[PDB]
Amino acid sequence: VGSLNCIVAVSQNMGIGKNGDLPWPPLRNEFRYFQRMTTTSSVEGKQNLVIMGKKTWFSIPEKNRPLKGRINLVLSRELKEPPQGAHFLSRSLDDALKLTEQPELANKVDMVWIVGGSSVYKEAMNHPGHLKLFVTRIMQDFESDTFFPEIDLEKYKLLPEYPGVLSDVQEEKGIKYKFEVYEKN
Ligand SMILES: NC(=O)C1=CN([C@@H]2O[C@H](COP(=O)(O)OP(=O)(O)OC[C@H]3O[C@@H](n4cnc5c(N)ncnc54)[C@H](OP(=O)(O)O)[C@@H]3O)[C@@H](O)[C@H]2O)C=CC1
Ligand SMILES: COc1ccc(OC)c(/C=C\c2cnc3nc(N)nc(N)c3c2C)c1
Repeated sequence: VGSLNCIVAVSQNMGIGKNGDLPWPPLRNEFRYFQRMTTTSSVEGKQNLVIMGKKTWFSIPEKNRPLKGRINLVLSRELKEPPQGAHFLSRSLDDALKLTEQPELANKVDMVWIVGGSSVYKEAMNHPGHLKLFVTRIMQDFESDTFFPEIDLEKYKLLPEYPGVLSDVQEEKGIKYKFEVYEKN
């Protein structure tokens, strides 16, 4: 089982969600970046694991659930089985990571990707050790009701670039955005 990574898209005001949806209109090519990063493994035969909260699961269009080519794990303390289509359910990120170490998953999983929401990102950021944050900066303010936490730049470094990640500004539906990668160890 490989690395632990978070991936998020965030507005200028640090917003990630509004009323259980995205604060911005759908940006298809930003979704494509997410897809590529979370699905791609260098180890043949393995899949990456995506971990998400329950609201994030239901924010994904049903036609895209489960996220194809990835093992999908939902965090909930109220559900007693995974929501229809999901592969696994855990009560906490620590328990999800424990599960990754158990025989049913330990040989299947390569990378672990935390894909939201707020509370899951916060729990991941408390994990000691190596962590990367793949942050899409949506370069406008959007009304939001759920937010990404602050990135401590005494702990994390903004990488000048990262292999396979475009540096140039992107634009879709008149909204500019860019890809960043932060690393702590
Ligand atoms: N811009 C982006 O990159 C992203 C945006 N989104 C947007 O953000 C919003 C969804 O995010 P948010 O509202 O933060 O929700 P979450 O996806 O984190 O869902 C919250 C629910 O999942 C469970 N939960 C979440 N975190 C944990 C945890 N650490 N341990 C155990 N259970 C946990 C609980 O369910 P229960 O009550 O059952 O216990 C909790 O009520 C939507 O608006 C979505 O569209 C989501 C992902 C990334
Ligand atoms: C409505 O259409 C879609 C299509 C795909 C979706 O999830 C992939 C979603 C929901 C949330 C979402 C959107 N963008 C993201 N971008 C980055 N970078 N990181 C994330 N964690 C994202 C997540 C988890 C909604």
